[PDB]
Amino acid sequence: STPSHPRMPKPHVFHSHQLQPPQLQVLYEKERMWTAKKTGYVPTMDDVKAAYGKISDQEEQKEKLELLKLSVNNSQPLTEEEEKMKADWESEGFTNWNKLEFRKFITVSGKYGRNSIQAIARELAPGKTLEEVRAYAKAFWSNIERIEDYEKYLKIIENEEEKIKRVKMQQEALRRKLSEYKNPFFDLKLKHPPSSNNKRTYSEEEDRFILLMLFKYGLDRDDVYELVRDEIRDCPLFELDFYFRSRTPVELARRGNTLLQCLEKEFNAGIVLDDAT
Amino acid sequence: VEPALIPSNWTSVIPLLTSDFKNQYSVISRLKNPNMKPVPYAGDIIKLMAFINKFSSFFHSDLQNLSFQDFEVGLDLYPGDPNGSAAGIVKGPEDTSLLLYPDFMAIKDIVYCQDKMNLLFLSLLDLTFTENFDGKSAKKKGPLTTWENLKSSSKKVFSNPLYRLRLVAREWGYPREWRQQLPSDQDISKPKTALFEQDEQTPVVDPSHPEILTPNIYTWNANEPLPLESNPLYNREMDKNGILALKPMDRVVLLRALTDWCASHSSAIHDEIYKLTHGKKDPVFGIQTQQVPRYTIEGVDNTINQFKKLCSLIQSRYEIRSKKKHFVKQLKEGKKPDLSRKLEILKEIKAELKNAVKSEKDELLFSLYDKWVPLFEGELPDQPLANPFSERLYKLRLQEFFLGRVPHIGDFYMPRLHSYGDSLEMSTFTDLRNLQALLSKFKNNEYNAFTLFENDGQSMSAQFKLFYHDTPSLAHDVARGRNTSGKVYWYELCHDSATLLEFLEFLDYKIVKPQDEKKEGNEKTDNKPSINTNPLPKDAKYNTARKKLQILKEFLSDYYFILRQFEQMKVQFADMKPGKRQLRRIQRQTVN
Repeated sequence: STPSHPRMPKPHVFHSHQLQPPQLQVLYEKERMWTAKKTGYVPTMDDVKAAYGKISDQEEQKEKLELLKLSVNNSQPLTEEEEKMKADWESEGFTNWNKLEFRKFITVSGKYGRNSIQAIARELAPGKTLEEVRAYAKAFWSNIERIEDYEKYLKIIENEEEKIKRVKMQQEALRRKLSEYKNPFFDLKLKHPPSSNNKRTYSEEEDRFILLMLFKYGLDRDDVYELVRDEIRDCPLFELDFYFRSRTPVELARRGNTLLQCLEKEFNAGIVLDDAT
Repeated sequence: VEPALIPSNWTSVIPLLTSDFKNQYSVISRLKNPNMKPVPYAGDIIKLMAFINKFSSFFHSDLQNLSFQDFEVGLDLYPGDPNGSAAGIVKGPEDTSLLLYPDFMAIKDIVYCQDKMNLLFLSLLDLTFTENFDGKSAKKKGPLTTWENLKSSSKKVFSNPLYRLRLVAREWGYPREWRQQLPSDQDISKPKTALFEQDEQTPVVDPSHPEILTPNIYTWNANEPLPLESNPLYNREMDKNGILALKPMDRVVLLRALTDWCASHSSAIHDEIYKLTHGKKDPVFGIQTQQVPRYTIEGVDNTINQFKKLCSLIQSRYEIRSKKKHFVKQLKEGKKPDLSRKLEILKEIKAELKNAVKSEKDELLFSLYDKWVPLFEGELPDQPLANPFSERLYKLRLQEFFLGRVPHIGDFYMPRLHSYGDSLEMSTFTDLRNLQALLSKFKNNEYNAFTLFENDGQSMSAQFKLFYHDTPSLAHDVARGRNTSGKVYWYELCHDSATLLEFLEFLDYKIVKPQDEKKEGNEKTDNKPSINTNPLPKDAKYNTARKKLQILKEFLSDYYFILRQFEQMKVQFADMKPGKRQLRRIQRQTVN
């Protein structure tokens, strides 16, 4: 009826490193060559050039004379004792993760940190339940060394952790600084923070106020300064402090980070949390 | 031979109005007189006027002459009630009967005050919204808010602007007044109130780096708007109608909410505050939160001395020439302009000290201020005799209306429109010199209310109010917890010149130095008829207060005449266009 030469050349089944038996490739290149023999396939250039990828000359025909013979004397598919290996090997592999899904895991771990399983296992629910996001998580680090790309991976994950730890540091650093004053709204004076290379548009009293409010609502992941903006307006004290009143959550958060950073440059001598449990 | 200079000691009539002054819990109310009445909305109304003033360049003319009362009459407000606005007005010092404005005055006179407010309401809107696509190239002064827009034969008058606001209203943050509170009691805005996982973390997923940055997600409940069921901002009546649609008290809320939103979104004024908060020169006394003129705390008699001292110090500033042989002999253009005057200024003080014979210390000042100025140019760029209300450096955080603060009592204010701008011929907002001189002309009857109508006197706030701020209370209340929602810190002391005198007579009972420590000897759960509080300076602690009280009795005694004329001015000439031809006949009319 119609030839169409039905014969699978030498297809592969190994994408990027999704954590799976690195020796399976060999086990596959046995039945992958058998699926060509049983259907009668002729080894050409499309195979050899895609099996070594080199523009050779006199020693190029050897490969074509090799891949051909390997398929000719390719014994029956993996022995019955070797077949029981298939399942076992690939059962260990988490190749059941879409590249798109995987690339999200190595991202959510950023703004959520290393071991925040729940925090990340919730912002997706792709393949299956949390157990999946935990199993692959443990498997990830425990056997990460087998990386295909860690340059812009293990760094974009770690780097975000630094920022998180810095914010959580500024938070805790603020806490102790307030516990250092009976009435903070007056006696609070920064040791190192006092700047000069820039115009102090904000009142010294104001800076003190916006800090008392940062302590009031902490420094959560998202919305924070929009509350300070409200708190400022709510207070009848700055009822005529037009500049203060006119500070938008954005152009106000600016001063906030500036103060936190400057506060950081003060209480950075007691940021060594004793880890001797 | 050693000069000396201290800039902070001789500020340009701008001492730092710090908040630490009353850092001690000291709040009293032994001032309960028939004239003193609580005014909850006073604060917002003040801010509303202060905003107009500081940006009078952006607003209409008819908006920058509003009397505090014009707001009351306009929004149907009434002093007294600690809650919102009183039921009415207390007719006379003795009647105990209340009545509303439509009874007090005339209707056309009321619709007038109402129109003003709507203009103010529309002007604010356009100022933040319809005026955001600006493309200046030098200076803008054309596109404003015409008095015609308000009186337009259309419906989209307020309909359009409000439509925009209703969209941004959410993010821009609603005022406490209208915010949907959470009576739930189970949740509080400050702390968190919603866990995501009933269990956090325990079995580490990467033992190599045991950290766990995010134990579990919390969700917060921030300031949310009132339901459409009762949200004033979505009052359908307001569209076709005006601002009067909302409740009298609400009206104030909105106008305040705007005066803030505008300050944070009006591409025009927000870029303006920047131009005022980014001066290439910083105030010698640093950048404090609040600023007031020198005399408003030092006092007239104390500020004149500060200038005498200043002159005595700037005299030594030149008589310390260690090597004047370099300046005197060698004649170079650039350093000689100063040297030349260094001889005249000296041969002038000698042309007074030796040419007066203890005549009067008046000529030892009134005829020196003009020639001293060129001297200050260099050493102290600022002195306690320059017009505070005429320096872009202090303008913003500066606080007009401020009359002074008395220890263990609080601050005192007085709403008076149009501080800086044009035709400030009559405005009380000037240097201590011209000011004390201007008031002195009304005290001696040299200047009649007529002269006001002649010198754009109607461009000013005709009617007036004298308020008192309980700063001490507020200061502390805010120092602890922000449970200010519902408290009162503003108090009216008088509404007209008449009652102003009653307050000055009442002010005597406090300025008095307690000497009566004996018995009267006159022989033949809390109830107070009106007022019987006189003792104030019990201990020697309140001694500092007795003075700051008296100095206030001074300003108010001199401010009396000029204010009585402003009143009479509106009574006679009701915002009447002077003209040209008619402007003369009124002068030779001789109205007796």
